[PDB]
Amino acid sequence: TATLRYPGGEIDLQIVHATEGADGIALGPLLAKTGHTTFDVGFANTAAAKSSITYIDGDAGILRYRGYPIDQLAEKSTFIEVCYLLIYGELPDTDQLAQFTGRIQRHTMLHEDLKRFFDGFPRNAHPMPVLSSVVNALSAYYQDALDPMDNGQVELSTIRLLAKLPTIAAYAYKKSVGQPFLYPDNSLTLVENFLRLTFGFPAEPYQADPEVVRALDMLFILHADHEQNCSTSTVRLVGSSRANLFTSISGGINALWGPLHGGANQAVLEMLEGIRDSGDDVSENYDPRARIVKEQADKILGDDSLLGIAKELEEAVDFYTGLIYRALGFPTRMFTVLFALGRLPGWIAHWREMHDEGDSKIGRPRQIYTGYTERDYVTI
Amino acid sequence: TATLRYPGGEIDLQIVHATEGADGIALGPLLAKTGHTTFDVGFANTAAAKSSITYIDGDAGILRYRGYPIDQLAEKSTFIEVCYLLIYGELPDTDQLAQFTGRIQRHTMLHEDLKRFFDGFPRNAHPMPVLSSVVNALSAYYQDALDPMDNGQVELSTIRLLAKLPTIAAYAYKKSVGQPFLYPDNSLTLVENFLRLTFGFPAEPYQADPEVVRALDMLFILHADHEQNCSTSTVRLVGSSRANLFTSISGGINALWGPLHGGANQAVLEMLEGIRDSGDDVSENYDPRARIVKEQADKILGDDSLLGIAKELEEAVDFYTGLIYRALGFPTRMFTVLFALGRLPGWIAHWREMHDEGDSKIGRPRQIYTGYTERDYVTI
Ligand SMILES: O=C([O-])CC(=O)C(=O)O
Ligand SMILES: O=C([O-])CC(=O)C(=O)O
Repeated sequence: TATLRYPGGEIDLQIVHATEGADGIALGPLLAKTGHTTFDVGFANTAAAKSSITYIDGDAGILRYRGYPIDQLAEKSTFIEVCYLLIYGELPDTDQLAQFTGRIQRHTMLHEDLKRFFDGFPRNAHPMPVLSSVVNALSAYYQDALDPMDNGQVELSTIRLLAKLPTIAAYAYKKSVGQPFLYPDNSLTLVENFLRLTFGFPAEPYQADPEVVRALDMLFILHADHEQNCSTSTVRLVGSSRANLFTSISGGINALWGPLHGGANQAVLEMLEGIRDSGDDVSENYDPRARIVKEQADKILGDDSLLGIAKELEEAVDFYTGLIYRALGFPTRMFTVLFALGRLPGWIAHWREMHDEGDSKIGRPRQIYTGYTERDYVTI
Repeated sequence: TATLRYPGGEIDLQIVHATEGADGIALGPLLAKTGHTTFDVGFANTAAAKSSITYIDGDAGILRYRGYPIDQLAEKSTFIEVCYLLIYGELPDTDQLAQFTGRIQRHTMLHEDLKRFFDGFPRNAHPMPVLSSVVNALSAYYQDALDPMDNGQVELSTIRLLAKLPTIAAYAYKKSVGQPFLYPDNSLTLVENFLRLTFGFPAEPYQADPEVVRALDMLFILHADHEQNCSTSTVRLVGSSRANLFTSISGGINALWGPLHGGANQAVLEMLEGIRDSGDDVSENYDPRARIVKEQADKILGDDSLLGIAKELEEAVDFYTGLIYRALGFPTRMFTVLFALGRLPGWIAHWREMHDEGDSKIGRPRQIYTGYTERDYVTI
């Protein structure tokens, strides 16, 4: 129990216990019973959900998916195994992984019309716009299984999203440059096949560099879930209205499209580019991922920053992931798209969770009204 | 002041005062200082923003835009005057309205390529999908003024949205049926011109019914803002990341696409349709808008429900708006689109507000972790 005393006064609140981390003080019917609200910029101290998907403690600093630490999955799992784990909450036995992997492998081709629909975008349009556009359009082609309540339908569009979203991001890249779209090769991994779709020409056969593959696969594990989140709390809110799966991911994708969140990688490069386009090099808590990322960065290795890094190791992140992506040949305007591809499983897991609850109710936040109280006067 | 006492105990919280309605108890750095969070399903009792845009008291029951009651604007204003008011926070003098009205009237045509892009959707696709798809695509054609920080750019895409979104919704309708798209007539009102775009053929000239016009214009005033909201808190969250204006509206549009929120009108008709497709008529707080809406409904007047209405006036809303829209010839799958057209000014006003603040910070909600704590075992 807690007790709260407000000018009207005064109230007792249940405490809800967390299997790890901070516990919650359950607001009741806070107004009334009390005619008062909490005010909390950013929702930074408010929790509206229970989930058992990702635990983090930065101070500690821990990141686990379903209890498993990130260093272990990064080093020992795969992006697909991680998709499975996050979504259904356990690691898969050999049959379960293969059948899940099989199910995704057979849904990677888009409807030819949805392929053609890329034709309407302008001559070399930025991929981030194209991808949000195309994801909303999915409901136009896969009307088939859109019922948020029916599962099996959720299952089929969970599959469709995990399979088709890399295909879409690879096509948006091809569109952003002049290049033909390729098709899925059944003989590749999803991640390896994603890399062909992105980088393959019809002028030659494509061989994925294995070091490249493992680097990308790992990096999607590192970015698979991180919640709660701007992006995912957005998937949660839209789903709140019982929006369908696609429409909720799209909202996650739109939230992701902003520099503070999804394009932080892109901001860093932008920092870098300027310098190379101006006179140079002058003056005026550890993440478990960060450390794994520096490691894979130092191997694979930007033209150039490294000075920057060395330079202020002397005198006084998202930074490393940017360099890597660029190192693998990804142009800066694919970074946020790469982010969504990796986060997709988390977006999905949270939405599914949200659905499986005792019953969710729609999101209805408050405000502190700070305006007027007046009468209409005719326009003269 | 308030004081909160928790098992660790115990803390004092500032109170932030509202010019009307409930006041807030400002969470501080709630964890730590305390290692605890609030838990509040739906955010129902939590406020993360101050705004002075819409005040409501349902119990009372009041709805005002910028201090002005809804009955007065509905009966005496226009949808455009209401757009202006909400966004810039005051009613406009004769020059300001005309110049604002002029500015919108000259931006209603889409880029011909963005027009053509409707060609890629399937043969008679539902409008709601098409509209989310096309709104995300705006950033592809109006790269021109996308800087969330630069105003004047915000101004130009505020205009572009208010002008072009009815055009887009009218085209999505035309697409949903077989029909040619028409173009804007400079000699019409936005709302009247919207109705031509929706219902006009090239086989005859279009005359808008004035009773029809006034009915639609009023109805967008009734739906112009209502916040805070699922839909608008979603626009607020996306904007939180500094997403651009279009990407934030798109998120509002996706949140709107769900039965609890934007498609409540559509749910009612769906209730109605079933009956007409099964054996019939059997058994097992006042909104200020509601009342205005019944009034305009009874004049303009569904095949049929009215029995339903009479029938349980005997024995024991969003309902009335559905009948009207259908009465004006709108098919059920335009209802949520009609909803967005009306809400657009509110979406925009809140986003702009959010921007003009001392400085917003990104949305970072919490959770109550309720999961595991385990170690990777190889897949056998
Ligand atoms: O994963 C990242 O790069 C950061 C992130 O999503 C978050 O704070 O949610
Ligand atoms: O306006 C409506 O029809 C209901 C609504 O948006 C809300 O509760 O925010």
